[PDB]
Amino acid sequence: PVFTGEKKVEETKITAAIYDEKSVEFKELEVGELESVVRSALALNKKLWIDVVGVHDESLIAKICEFLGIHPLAAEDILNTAQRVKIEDYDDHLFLVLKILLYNETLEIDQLSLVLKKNLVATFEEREYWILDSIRSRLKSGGRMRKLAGDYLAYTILDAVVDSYFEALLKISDEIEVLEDEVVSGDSTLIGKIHSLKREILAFRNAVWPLRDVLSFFTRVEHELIGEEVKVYYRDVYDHAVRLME
Amino acid sequence: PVFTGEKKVEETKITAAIYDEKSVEFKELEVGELESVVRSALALNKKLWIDVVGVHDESLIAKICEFLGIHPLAAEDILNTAQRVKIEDYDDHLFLVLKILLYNETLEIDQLSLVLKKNLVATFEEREYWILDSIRSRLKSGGRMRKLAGDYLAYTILDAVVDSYFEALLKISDEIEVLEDEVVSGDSTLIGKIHSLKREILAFRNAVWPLRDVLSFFTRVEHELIGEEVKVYYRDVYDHAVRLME
Ligand SMILES: [Co+2]
Ligand SMILES: [Co+2]
Repeated sequence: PVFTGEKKVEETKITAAIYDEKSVEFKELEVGELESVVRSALALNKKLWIDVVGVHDESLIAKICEFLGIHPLAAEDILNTAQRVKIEDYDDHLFLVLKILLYNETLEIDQLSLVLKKNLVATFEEREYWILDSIRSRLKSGGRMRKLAGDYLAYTILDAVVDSYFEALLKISDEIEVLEDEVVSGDSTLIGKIHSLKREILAFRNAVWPLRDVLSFFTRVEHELIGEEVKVYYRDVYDHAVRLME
Repeated sequence: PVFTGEKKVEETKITAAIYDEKSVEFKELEVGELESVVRSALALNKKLWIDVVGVHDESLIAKICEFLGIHPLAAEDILNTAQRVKIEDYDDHLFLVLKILLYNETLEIDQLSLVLKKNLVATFEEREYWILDSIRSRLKSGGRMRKLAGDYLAYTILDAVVDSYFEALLKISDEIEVLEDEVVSGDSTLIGKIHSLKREILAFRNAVWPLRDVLSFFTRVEHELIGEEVKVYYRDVYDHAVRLME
């Protein structure tokens, strides 16, 4: 359990929410400590979102994983802030590593680990003041949030995260437009090579971007057309594809 | 059955190969016409690779699909050269649209449809002189090519295609390096904004690139953790993700 890449200037703060159907209840006691979660937090009759807001303490989380049944191999990845975006079947929990794009003057990239077990969602954040603000607010209102399992919650987070990527992409395009300009507008209009290249990159994107998605079908879909022997081979092209854009 | 985007300067030429285990046989009669395939080509005891090398004729292929049991919806996509890279379960055949990157002076993008049914591989190419050259050569040699089903063949093609993407990516990087230079070396070294941006784009790539892959797990993997009711929601983030880079 080793941690690299300091990014908080604060100490860890666990916080958990409990919701029981459309019923107006949303009990969210911040009093999780480590012992204040393994025992007192059980009650296998309620919906729980454990929310960890500090990942510097390699001791705390290593045990927090133990106390939630989060496989070791995931736990070290939760600590490696520079992990690739992935998903893993564990198989009593789904573990995924995401990335958050923070335009704090310079673009900053934070990590957001997410864990889903049977009626249990464990998120792991670098900082706070996130986009999870409304995920609290949606748990505040008597909606489809409370009525539905952890699976729906995990979804809502992914939906919030993915929304913010349209923000970044928008800002990034302005930047290109602004740089492309002062290059071209920079009297050196003898450069229509920018757009020859621009089309080469986007042609590559369209070619290779959906590709990892295509190859992973053979890798994790039961089908009478791919024999359980040729799976080896498919996983390998998939690997080659993964590395293309790494 | 409508076709757009002319790119051949030649007429359609069907060609089929037949291989029966490690046995030194590799019967590949070009005499497929349309009637010379529906009937004579049956023999449900052999391994068949139908190889179509022209996609301009919306009449020919529409019936070629019929004669291979290739769903209509796929067949129109086989004709739409400007389709996105995709895969579909049909479910007696897998249908995928790929893209081939051809550095013929200017980068050129061709389409390569692929269809896999039970012991049957149907490819659909824009031009010839492809990378399929060795796929013939591998069928020529008494290897694991012949011994194994269509699933393995479909794989070998994907492996050849994916290999060629490392070629493009290599050439594209030179182009960037060369343009980045004559921009910077273009006396306007007052531009370290290139690398501020370069890191913003690559940070986006690392964030969003593996993402479509991550979201598609929930979409097409049977799992006791995602209920068969919340699938709707997941498919939707997936859709949002698909559009990000489209
Ligand atoms: Co390999
Ligand atoms: Co939507």
